[PDB]
Order: sequence, then structure tokens, then C-alpha cells
Amino acid sequence: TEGTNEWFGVDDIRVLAVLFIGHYFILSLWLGQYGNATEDDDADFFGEIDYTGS
Amino acid sequence: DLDEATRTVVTDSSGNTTVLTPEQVKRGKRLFNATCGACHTGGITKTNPNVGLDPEALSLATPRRDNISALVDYLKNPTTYDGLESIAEIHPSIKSADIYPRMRSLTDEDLYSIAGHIMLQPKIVAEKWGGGKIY
Amino acid sequence: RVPLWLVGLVGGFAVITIVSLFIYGSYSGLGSS
Amino acid sequence: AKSAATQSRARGIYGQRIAALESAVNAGDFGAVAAEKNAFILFNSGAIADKSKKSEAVKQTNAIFAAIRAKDAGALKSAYATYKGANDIKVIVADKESGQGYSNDYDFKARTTLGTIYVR
Amino acid sequence: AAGESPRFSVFGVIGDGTSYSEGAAYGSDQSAETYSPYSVYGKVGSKDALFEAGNAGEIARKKGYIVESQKRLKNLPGYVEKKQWFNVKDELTRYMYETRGAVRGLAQTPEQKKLAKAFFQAIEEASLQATLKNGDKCAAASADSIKLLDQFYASL
Amino acid sequence: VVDYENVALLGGSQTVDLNNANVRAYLRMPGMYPAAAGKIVTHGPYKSVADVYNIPGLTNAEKEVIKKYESRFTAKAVAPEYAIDRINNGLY
Amino acid sequence: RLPEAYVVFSPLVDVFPVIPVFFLLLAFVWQAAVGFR
Amino acid sequence: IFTFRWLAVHGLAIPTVFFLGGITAMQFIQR
Amino acid sequence: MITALTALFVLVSLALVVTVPVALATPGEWETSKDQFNKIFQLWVGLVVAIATADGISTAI
Amino acid sequence: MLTLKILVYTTVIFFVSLFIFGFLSSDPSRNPNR
Amino acid sequence: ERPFSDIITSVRYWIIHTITIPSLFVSGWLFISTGLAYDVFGTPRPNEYFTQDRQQVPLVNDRFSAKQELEDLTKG
Amino acid sequence: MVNWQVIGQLVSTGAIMLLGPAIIILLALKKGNL
Amino acid sequence: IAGRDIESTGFAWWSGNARLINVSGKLLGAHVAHAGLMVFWAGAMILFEVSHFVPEKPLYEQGFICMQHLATLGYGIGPGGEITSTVPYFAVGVIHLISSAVLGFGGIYHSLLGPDTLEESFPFFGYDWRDKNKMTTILGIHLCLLGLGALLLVAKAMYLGGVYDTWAPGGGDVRYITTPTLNPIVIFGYVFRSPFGGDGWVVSVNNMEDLVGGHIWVGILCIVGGVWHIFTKPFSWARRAFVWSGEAYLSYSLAAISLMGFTASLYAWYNNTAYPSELYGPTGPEASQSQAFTFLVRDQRLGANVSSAQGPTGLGKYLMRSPSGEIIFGGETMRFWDLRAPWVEPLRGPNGLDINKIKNDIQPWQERRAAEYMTHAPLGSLNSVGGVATEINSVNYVSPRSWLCCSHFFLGFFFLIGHWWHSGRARAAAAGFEKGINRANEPVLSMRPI
Ligand code: CLA
Ligand code: CLA
Ligand SMILES: CC1=C(/C=C/C(C)=C/C=C/C(C)=C/C=C/C=C(C)/C=C/C=C(C)/C=C/C2=C(C)CCCC2(C)C)C(C)(C)CCC1
Ligand SMILES: CC1=C(/C=C/C(C)=C/C=C/C(C)=C/C=C/C=C(C)/C=C/C=C(C)/C=C/C2=C(C)CCCC2(C)C)C(C)(C)CCC1
Ligand SMILES: CC1=C(/C=C/C(C)=C/C=C\C(C)=C\C=C\C=C(C)\C=C\C=C(C)\C=C\C2=C(C)CCCC2(C)C)C(C)(C)CCC1
Repeated sequence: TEGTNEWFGVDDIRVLAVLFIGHYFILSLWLGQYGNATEDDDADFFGEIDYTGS
Repeated sequence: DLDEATRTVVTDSSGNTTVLTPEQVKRGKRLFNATCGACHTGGITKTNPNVGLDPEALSLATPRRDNISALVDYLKNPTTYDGLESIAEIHPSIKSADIYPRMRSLTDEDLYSIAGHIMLQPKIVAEKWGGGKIY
Repeated sequence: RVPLWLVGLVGGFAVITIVSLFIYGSYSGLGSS
Repeated sequence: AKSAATQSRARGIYGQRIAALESAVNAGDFGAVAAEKNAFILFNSGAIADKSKKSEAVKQTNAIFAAIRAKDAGALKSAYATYKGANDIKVIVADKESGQGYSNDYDFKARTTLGTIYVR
Repeated sequence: AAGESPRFSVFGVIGDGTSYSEGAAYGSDQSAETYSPYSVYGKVGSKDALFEAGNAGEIARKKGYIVESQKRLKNLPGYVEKKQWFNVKDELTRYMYETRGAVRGLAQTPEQKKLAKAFFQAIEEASLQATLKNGDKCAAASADSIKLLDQFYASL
Repeated sequence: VVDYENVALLGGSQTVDLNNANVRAYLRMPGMYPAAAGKIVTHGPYKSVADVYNIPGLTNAEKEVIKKYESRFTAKAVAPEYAIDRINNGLY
Repeated sequence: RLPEAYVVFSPLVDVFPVIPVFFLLLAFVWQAAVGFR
Repeated sequence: IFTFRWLAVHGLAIPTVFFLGGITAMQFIQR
Repeated sequence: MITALTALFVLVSLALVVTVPVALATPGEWETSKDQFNKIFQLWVGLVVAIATADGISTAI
Repeated sequence: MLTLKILVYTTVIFFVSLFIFGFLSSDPSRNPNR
Repeated sequence: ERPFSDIITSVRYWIIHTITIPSLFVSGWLFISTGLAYDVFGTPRPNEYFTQDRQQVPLVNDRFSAKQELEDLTKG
Repeated sequence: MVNWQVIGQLVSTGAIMLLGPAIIILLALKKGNL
Repeated sequence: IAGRDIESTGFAWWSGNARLINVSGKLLGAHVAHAGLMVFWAGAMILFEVSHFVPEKPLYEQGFICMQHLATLGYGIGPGGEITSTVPYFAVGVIHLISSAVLGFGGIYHSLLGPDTLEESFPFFGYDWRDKNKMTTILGIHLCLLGLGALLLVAKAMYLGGVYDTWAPGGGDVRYITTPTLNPIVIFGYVFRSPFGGDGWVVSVNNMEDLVGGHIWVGILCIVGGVWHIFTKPFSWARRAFVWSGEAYLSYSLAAISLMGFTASLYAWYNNTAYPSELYGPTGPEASQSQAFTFLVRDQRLGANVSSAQGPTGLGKYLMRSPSGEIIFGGETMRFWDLRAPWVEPLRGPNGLDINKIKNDIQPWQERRAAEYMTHAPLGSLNSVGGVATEINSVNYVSPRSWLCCSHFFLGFFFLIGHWWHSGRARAAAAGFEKGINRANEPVLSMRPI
């Protein structure tokens, strides 16, 4: 309704489904570019802006 | 100037008058503005506009409250407009000072000064004591 | 022969005193309800 | 700006002042009568909107004061009576049932016998 | 008229002092004592104060409060039986708002203090179990509260 | 309506209409405002001034206080636009 | 009121809260002392 | 003495001090 | 009595407030004067403790 | 009226996700001093 | 010449100012205190707004007879 | 009835105000790290 | 002197505190000195408020803002919200005032005499604004401290005396919160709900159990996050998104503090559980509802049947229905039908106000509360007149709620301006063109015509 206290206004399954689909679609598009990042201690830098390619 | 002719007010029902000292005026104004002013500012009643503090309303009350003694008695024992029922539990008074903590440090001189201020205001402002927002 | 950082202090003191006197008078005397 | 309100104000104030002199002139108070020369002049100047009437009023006032400067208790009374008759001056007191002389301040009837106020 | 110097009063120490408008007086313009320089009233317990402390009227008012509070407390079991929790929560706060004041005003001896504390804890538990919708605990707490208030009034 | 004939009986004169006047009209008769006027202004139409004594529940005191001022009362036809506001008409 | 023993000090308590403004002004005074380096 | 600058500054600073003294005197008048 | 103790505390605090920054700012003064400052700090703490103890004794029943 | 809610939610989440993941794509390095 | 930064330092300036300024300040204080301003400018005193006879606001009501009207309103 | 409150307030505020320029001037005289 | 003039640093005198960016010894002293100033103000203000106390008036008629927090924590308050003693306030003030001296001495020492940079003699307390590990370590440490503080508040609520509960069963009084709520759905539904009318976001907390449970969850989360940020290093997706410099961190903090200031101001304006109304006065809606209640009671006592009365518009003079069905008060106060107050709940049923209770079960104390709250509404002027804007000078009253709301709202907006300015400058300086455009290699001149 109006004055109820649902999380993010979700009162039906379809709303949650479409929210998930949106975040995940854009996330997959972003992953297609940034999905090969590693945490090894040679990808770091010493500066104010990350110019180390990708 | 505030002469003695303008400081003469009626004290009892017979009609005898008195002269208020210049210090009593200041004390009465201070105590009234401190204690009454939230609800009785300008001589009106905010929570019941049918019962004002102008002299005409005080005169058409049952125990007649247009003098110092009646005002002091009302402050010690409030009643309704016809004087039939006691309203001490919904109005500040000495009798119900255990409910209202702002009346626990009042002496007889304080009540006398407050009543004097109420009686004196109409002679000074005139038709603006209890008149409302029109004036 | 006073350096130009003490005379300004005296002027500021005088201005502050004058302003405080007028803001107090707002609060007492004529024109104070 | 001269208008009817100016005449009303001047007529009220100065006619009341002049009519207050009836008891004084009945017996004779030459000094007290001459004490209202300013009131007479003001009533003549600002309470009559007519050239001929103004001239007649000035003539009557001059006659009144000329009789005053003669220790003449009879001519003074006659001139005062004819001035009152000509200019229609009388003492007026109002009530509250048919009243409302004034409502606010700034009025020339605020604390006078003409001032009555009805508060609902 | 023709010439008159206006009245002067410097901070209330150099001048008249009482001119219907002084400010910063802190007393010193009246023949009476005040609670403090920042106060207008006098001391509460002074010799000329019209209000006593603990007179007959106060005691009568508190005892009437306690008696009517007992009478009101005798309704809760029916509400719990009918499962009307809002009635249980409203009864403990509609008339019984002054019960704490009366009880704390009429308690002097330590055993009275212990009884008062136990009664307050019992009614708090009753309200909590009413808002949690548990019938058995609410009924037990109501019975305990009734017994405790009866004991406290008896000890008076 | 533009023209109302009995406008003087609403509290602006010495006579009060029992069927249309507000409760404030009784404030100028001492000893009557908070008790008897409230009963008068909350009961049905009166065909006469004598009908006010038949109100179910009138104690004696109200009866004689009404008898004292009976000479100031009258009962006219009921105007629905005035009779509906007899406790609170928006005037303060 | 303060407790009965410390009532004599109330003039000082009336002026205590305004000190940080004095600190802010003292910063400017210090800067003016060195002639705005 | 008779230079333009002296006559200016003065003819706008003397009444200022006079008026300031007047206002300071006004601040203590009682009703 | 604690009024005199509080007055002494106020005076000592005023002296410390006036003195300490001057010693800190001037080069070398804090190095040499670092034996009596300890005494003043000890007096400060002792006055605090004495005031607290006396007030607690006076007000506790 | 539920279908309108679904469509509006889809549009809003699409644009908000575009914003969020756009600012995460090494934005500080997109300056003329690279 | 000699800009202001030199005047604000010369001691003769200081002595002449310390002898001149307080005279003017005290003159203003005495002008207010003695009640002369009320006479010069006609401002009513705090107890002259209403006289014993006149209890209303005294508005001027004539153009060419303003002198007599103001004389009557003032005291007469 | 002599109103010690106002005198106390004025003296206290005067001393508090004077406390600061005093230390600044003392440092200036003693040639500190101003 | 080197490092303290425009010649050696730039940064003219009106921007002098910007010369401490790369001087890690004096910056510590400066921050410590500001902390000492804060503590000093707290102590001085509470002592000043204690000195001016009078027992006749309530706290909201004396212009106090600090005593109410201590009263809410449960110090010197009695049943119904009456002050019985002021000694604990005096003790708190004395303790704060004494601690301020130690803080100030530490600040002035670390600022004037201590080493200029700590990176050469105390490696533990040293950083570079660019070593991400050290910054995360510092953040985690001070975060763990915050979590400990929240747990301390919980411990005070549950064991060390209790807090003042205004919804207490039998009149507001101090009590122990024995069963705080821990179900995560309730707390995070407070967090994740809408901010609009009826919801209220986090402002709408309406009982003490939820408050205690929330501060418990906050403490746990803060401890866990502090340890995690201590023992880890920023990941890849965070490294390429942020700017790593001191000014950037300052801007990051400025934005959050502005948001918190806005939230606190709206707490002060709307909430009445953590801000009980007997200490701060009535809220906005509460005063209008009190006026409606007062005149309903008066008209009903005169003999009226207050359920069938018709207003000028034909809508209902005293009672009507909300757009969802609940029975509410009539008049212009139909907008404030979301109000819930301890003096009006005893008359509410499962579907709004109860007619049967209203007709013959209204107590005199509710009448007294409504009469008091109607004439102390949060309205006033700058010179503290009180009342509507067309009132005359008789009363001297402005509510503390208005002061708090206005002041902290003003501060929040200006700190948002801080986010904008300091963040823009930080990024421009990091890129390397904060001093102007280069004449020889102007970027625009090498772009295709438009
Ligand atoms: C935690 C808060 C915080 C911190 C640590 C800083 C820190 C800094 N800021 Mg920043 N800033 C902030 C908040 C903050 N800012 C906010 C909220 C704003 C928005 C208004 C700004 C706007 C701002 C600007 C526009 C600038 C800075 C600059 C600076 C740098 C030098 C500042 C300096 O020397 O001050 C010197 C301090 C003064 C000269 C004092 C000025 C006095 C103020 C204006 C009085 C304010 C009125 C006061 C409230 C009431 C007066 C009462 C009086 C009558 C007694 C420094 C890195 C400057 C810089 O160089 O950046 C690199 C710069 O240009 N900041
Ligand atoms: C919260 C306010 C605050 C704080 C903590 C600081 C702190 C600092 N500023 Mg700063 N500043 C401020 C406000 C502040 N400023 C404002 C508002 C302005 C604008 C006018 C400036 C303008 C400014 C400039 C232009 C410079 C600083 C510099 C400095 C640093 C060295 C100062 C120095 O050499 O002292 C020298 C000063 C003195 C020796 C005189 C002060 C003596 C003491 C400290 C006065 C206080 C004593 C106290 C009352 C007694 C308490 C004692 C205790 C035991 C109780 C220091 C970290 C300098 C810097 O960057 O250094 C690297 C610098 O060049 N500031
Ligand atoms: C660095 C710097 C700065 C800063 C500074 C600071 C910030 C400082 C601080 C300071 C401080 C922060 C201080 C404090 C102090 C304190 C004290 C000193 C206290 C004392 C106390 C006392 C003395 C008390 C007493 C008492 C008692 C005990 C009881 C009651 C009564 C009384 C209250 C009296 C400046 C900016 C200027 C400048 C630059 C540099
Ligand atoms: C205590 C308490 C409580 C609470 C609790 C809680 C649990 C809280 C929480 C809270 C929270 C949990 C919060 C959070 C927040 C978050 C945030 C605030 C975020 C933000 C974000 C950001 C800021 C980002 C940004 C960005 C983007 C988006 C893009 C890219 C870039 C960046 C990254 C920058 C309660 C009410 C219950 C009750 C009372 C008590
Ligand atoms: C707590 C205490 C105390 C106190 C302490 C303190 C902490 C104080 C200090 C501080 C202070 C309190 C300081 C002050 C100072 C300030 C001043 C006095 C300032 C002034 C200013 C001015 C006047 C400025 C001006 C100017 C210039 C010069 C130039 C530029 C412009 C200007 C205009 C800004 C004592 C000892 C009693 C002891 C007891 C406790």
C-alpha cells in the first residue's frame, strides 16, 4: 500500500526479480571488461591515481 | 506619570479602595508575566475564550470577582462561572499546589500583587485588556 | 610612535564597547517593552 | 488635503471646547473666556466650508472679543448666544446601545464623552 | 515642561533603580529574598509560603489514586481471557498514570520501597508480555501485580 | 440569506431567541452560563417559553435560574442554518 | 543553583562558556603580531 | 589648516563624535 | 573547608595557564625548567584529590 | 497498476546501475594529463 | 602628502586628539542630559505625549493656521 | 542592595579578555618562536 | 621562518592551516587541541546551565539544551519527568572541565615542542597519505573504539541504572530494559524503509527495546569491521575508483558528517522517544493535536455530541477519517494524523481513536497535558518573543527543538558545500592542473572542431 514499511517498496516477487535482473545485467557488461583483475602484490601502485592500465 | 489617582483600585465588595505602591506594580507585572502569561496574555483566555479577564466578564461572574479579595479567594479556591463546581484539578491554585509545582513558592503578598496588576491594567490600557487581536 | 597592531586593538575595544552598550540598551530602558 | 473629515475633527474638538464655556459666560469669566481665543480661531478657520459663513463667523467672534474688552457682561452673553445659535454648538453625550463613537486610537473621541465602544 | 533632565539609572547601581524598566536588577529593587539572582520567585520552604508539604489534601489524593488503581487493576484477567491486548496496554496507562507518583510519595520505610520496586517490575513485565502476545505470562504478571499492590496498601 | 428578520435576537439585544441563539448569548445573565445554557442549547425545538421546563433531567437549581430570566426569552421559527451551530459557531 | 559551597564562584561560571570565541580571536591577534608573514 | 582634505575629514568626523556621545547618553534614559 | 581549596586551585591553575606556553615556546626554557613544573603538576593533582575527598566526606550523609 | 510499477522499477534500476558502474571504470584516469 | 600611516603615528596628532575629542563627547552627553534637545527639536518627553486635558493623538489639521494649532495642542 | 553581580561579571570578563594579549606580548618581549 | 611563510610554501596567511598537510607532528597537536576545546565547551555549558536552574519551571522554559541529555540518560529525574537533584550534572561538568586541561596541554606540546614529523623517530605513528595499508589500519583502530562506545551505551541501558522511558506502564520513569529486540528484520527494516510520510526512515523508532537492539547491532558491526579493515588491504575495484590523498579523505568525511547533521536535526524536530516531550516540549504535530483535543473536551463537556457534529465544509468539526480509514482528529490537523504520544495512546483502539473511551473515560491529567502543550507550541522569533508572528511582547520563550533543528540544519548544508569544494580541489590537484591552464599544451586546441 502506501504507509506500510516494505524494504525498498517491494511488495511482490516481480519487483525483486526486475531489480536483480537490472543490477546483474549491467554487472555482467562491466565484468566483460574488468573480470581479470588479480590481487597479487605487483598490480599495486604508489601514487594518487591508478594509471596502471587495467 | 503614574499618579496616585490612577493607582487607586477597589479592594472588597463594599467599595473601599486602596493605593498600590510603585514596587507592588513592578512585582505584579513580573509575577503575572512569569506565571499567567502563557494562557492569560493580554487579558484573554487561550484555552477557553468564553471566560476572559476584562472587567465586564469579572463583574458578571457569580461570586463576583471585580476586586482584590475575590481574585485572591479565586486563586485560593477556583470555581466555575456560576460558582457551583470546583475546578481545582484543572486550574492552578494553592489548594492543588501539589499538582502544579509553579504555585509552591507563592506568599500572600504575591497573590495581592497579581490581583493588583489584573485590576490596574484596564485603567491604563483601556479596551485593550481582554480585547483580542482587533486592537 | 605605536606599531600598527596595538592601535587597531584599541579601536576594536572601543567599537566592541559601543556595540555592547547599544545591544544592552535594546534589552533595558526605553524601547524594551 | 481639506475634506469632510477635517471639518468633522475640527468641529468636534473646538465646538466641544466652545460649548464648555456656557457656565463661565452665564455669570462672567472674562479672562477664562478670552483663554479660548485659539479655539475660536481654529473653529472659524477649519470647521466651516463657506466663504460667506466664514466671514460672518469671523465678524461674530470679533464682536464677542470686543465686548470682552469692555467689562460688558450683557453684550458678551448676547454675542455668545447668537454665535451658538448660528453655528449649532451643543454638548453631546452618547450611549452604547446606539453608540460606537470610536473603534481604534488616533481618533479625536478616544477618551472623551463622545467615545463609546462595543466589544462582542 | 520648559526644561527637565530625564531620569537616569546606570546598570541599577548609579541611579534610581526602580523605574518600571531597569533590567539587570537581580533583585535589589524589592524588600524580599529570592531563590537566586536569576530568579523571580522566593524559597519554597520559607516561613511565609502558603503551601505546606504533606498536608491532609495530598495524602487523601494519593490514597484515592491507590484505591481506584486497585479497582482498575482488577479488570486485566478478563482482557487476557478475551485476548484483547490493546485493552491491557491502555488500562495500565489511562488512569494508572499517577500510580507511580502516588506510590513513590507514600513510601518511606525500606520495606515499602522494596514493595514499590517489586510492583513496578511486575507491571512492566505485564505490559511487555501483553505487547508480545503471550497469555500465560501476562496472566501471571497481572495476578502478581494485584497481590503486590494489595500488600503495599495494607502496609500503609 | 440576504435578509433575516430576527437578527436582533441572536445576542445583540436584551432578548434571546431560544431556538437559534448561540451559547455565548447567555453569558450576560449571571449564574446561567456553564450549566443551564448548555442544557438549553442541546435540546429540541420549543413551541413556547414554557416548554423549556419539560427538559428531561433538569435539576431544580436550573429551574429557578431559568425562572429568574424567563422575561428575556422568546421562541421563533427554527432556521436550520443557525440552529446547527449553537455550541460552537466559530467565534472566539 | 550551584552547591552551597561553590555559590561564590558564579560570576566566573557566567563567563566560562565564551572562551573558545576568544581563542578564535587570539589566532588573528597572533597572526597580526608577526605582521602577516 | 585650510586644505580641502582637512576641511572634509573634519566636517564629517566632528558631528559623528557629537552624535555618538548623544546616543551613549540616550542609552541610560529611564521611563 | 573546600571554598579555600577551590580558590587555591583556581589561583594555581591561572599561574600554570600563564606560565606553561611561554616556557614551551621559548627555545631551551622547557629543558632547564623541567623540575619545578613537576612540582606544580603534583600540587595541582593533590589539590584535585583533596577537594574531591573533602567534598565526598561533607556530602556523604 | 502493478505492471506500471514493474516497468518503472526496471527503468530506474537500469539507469542507476549505468551511473554506478560507469563511475567505477577507472574514472580518475580520464583526464587530459594521462 | 604624508599618507594616513604617518598621521596615525605622529605624537602631536595624538596629544591634540586626546585633548580635543573628549570635549566633543562630553558636549554631546551634556546636550542630551540637560534636556535641551527636547526644546530645540520639539520631541515630547516621556510624560508629555498626553496632557491632562488632551487624551488623544494631536494631529495637525490645518495648513495656513498651523502655528496657532500647534501652540494650542502643545500646552494650551 | 549594592548589586555585586554586575561588578563581578564585568571584572571577570575584563580579566579573561586581558589574559591573552598579555601572554602574546610577553612572548614578543622574550623573543619566542612566534 | 621556513615552513611558515608564503615564500617557502605558498598558502598565504588566510589559508595557513593548509601548510600542515605534509607535517604529521603538528597536525596531531592541532586535532588534539580542537578535541580539548570541545570537551571544555561541554563542561562549561553544563556548569552554566546548572548555575541558572530554578525548580518552578520545566526544563524547556529555561533555554537549556545539555541538561536534557543527562535527564534522558536517567540522572536526577523522577516519575512524570520532574527534576529532583542537580548534583550529577555538576559532577559531569567538573570532570569534563578538568579533562579539557590535560587535552589542551597535550595539544600545545605536540604542536609547539614535539618533533615536526613522526616518520623518522616513531615509525608506528607515521604515514604518507598514500600507504593504503596504514590508513586502513588507523581506520580500523578508531572504528573498534566507536564500537566499544556503542556497547558501553548498551551496558548503561541494561545494568547501570537504566534510562528514562516515556512509554512506561504507569507514567514515565526510569527502568531497566531487560529484553531488547534482536531480530535483524526489525532493525534493518528501520534502516531500509522509505523516508517519506508514514515511514520516517530511522527517525521513526518508537520504543526503547528497538533502540537498545540497534545500538547492540551497531557495536557488533563496528567491532567486526574494524578488525577486518585492520587485517586487510583495499581490493582491486576500490583501488581504481578513489583518489588517494589527504584532501580527498577530508572531503569523504565531510559528506558523511553533513548527512549525519541533517539526520540529527530531523531527529530533534520529529522524534519524541529519544527526545521525551516533558524535557524538550511538544513537537510540531503534537501541539495542534493538543489544541484539537482541548476544544473537543470543552465542547463535549458543554453538552455536545462530539461524533455527529458537522463543520463548515461539511467534513466533521472534531472527528473524521484518514485516507486509509482510521478515525482521526478534524480540522487543518488532518495532515498530522501519524502522531503517537503517551498522553493520547490510552484512547486508541485497533482502528484509530475509540469513541466509547472518548465519551466517558478521559482523565484530568490528559487534559492538563493538552492544555500545557497547546500554549507552548514551537513558535517564536529571533529575539525570543514566542507565539504567532502577530503577537505582542508578553512571553519570553523559544523551544529548544527549534534551536537545535535550525542550527544543525545550517551546519549540515555548509558542510555539504565543504564536500563540494574540498573534493573538487582534491581531484583537480591529483590530476595536476589546479594552478591553471598550460599555455604551450592547451588541451582544447588539439580537439576536433564542433
Ligand atoms: C573538518 C572541517 C574542515 C577542515 C579540517 C578543513 C580544512 C581546510 N580547508 Mg576547508 N572547508 C570546510 C571544512 C573544513 N576545511 C567547509 C565546511 C567549508 C565550506 C564553507 C570549507 C571551505 C573552504 C575553502 C573555501 C577553503 C578551505 C581551505 C582549507 C584549508 C586551509 C584552511 C585554513 O587555513 O583556514 C583558515 C581559517 C580562517 C581564515 C578563519 C576564517 C574565519 C571564518 C570564516 C569565520 C566563520 C564565521 C563563524 C562561524 C562565526 C564568527 C563569529 C565571530 C563574529 C566571533 C584546510 C586544508 C582553504 C584552502 O586553501 O584549501 C586548500 C580554502 O580556500 N576550505
Ligand atoms: C583550532 C584552531 C587552530 C589550531 C589548533 C591551529 C594550530 C596550528 N596552526 Mg593555525 N590557524 C588557525 C587556527 C588554528 N591553528 C586560524 C583560525 C588561522 C587563521 C588566522 C590560522 C593560521 C595559521 C597560520 C598562518 C599558520 C598556522 C600554523 C599552525 C601550527 C603551528 C602554530 C605555531 O607555530 O604556533 C606559534 C604560535 C605561538 C607560539 C603563540 C600561541 C601560544 C599558545 C599556543 C596560545 C594558547 C595558550 C593557551 C591559552 C594556554 C593553555 C595552556 C594549557 C596548559 C592549559 C599549529 C598546528 C602555522 C603552521 O603551519 O606551522 C607549520 C602557520 O604558519 N595557523
Ligand atoms: C595550538 C594553538 C592554538 C590552540 C590552542 C588551544 C586550543 C588550547 C587549548 C587549551 C585548553 C583546552 C585549555 C583548558 C584549560 C582548562 C583549565 C585550566 C581548567 C581549569 C578548571 C578549574 C580551575 C576548575 C575549577 C573549579 C572546580 C574544581 C570546582 C567548581 C568551581 C571551579 C569551576 C572553579 C591557537 C589556535 C590558540 C593558536 C595557534 C596554536
Ligand atoms: C543504532 C540504532 C539503529 C540503527 C542501526 C543500524 C543498523 C544502522 C545502520 C546504518 C547503515 C548500515 C548505514 C549505511 C550507509 C551506507 C552508505 C551511506 C553508503 C554510501 C555509498 C557511497 C557513498 C558510495 C558512493 C559511490 C558510488 C555509489 C558511485 C561510485 C563512487 C562511490 C563509491 C563514491 C536503529 C535505527 C535500529 C535504532 C536506533 C539505534
Ligand atoms: C578556564 C579557566 C581559566 C581560563 C583560562 C583560559 C583558557 C583563558 C585563556 C584564553 C583567553 C580568554 C584568551 C583571550 C584572548 C583574546 C583576545 C582578547 C582577542 C582579541 C582580539 C582582537 C580584538 C582582534 C582584533 C583584530 C586584530 C588585532 C587585527 C586583525 C583584525 C582584528 C579585528 C580581528 C582561568 C585562568 C580563569 C582559571 C580558571 C579556569
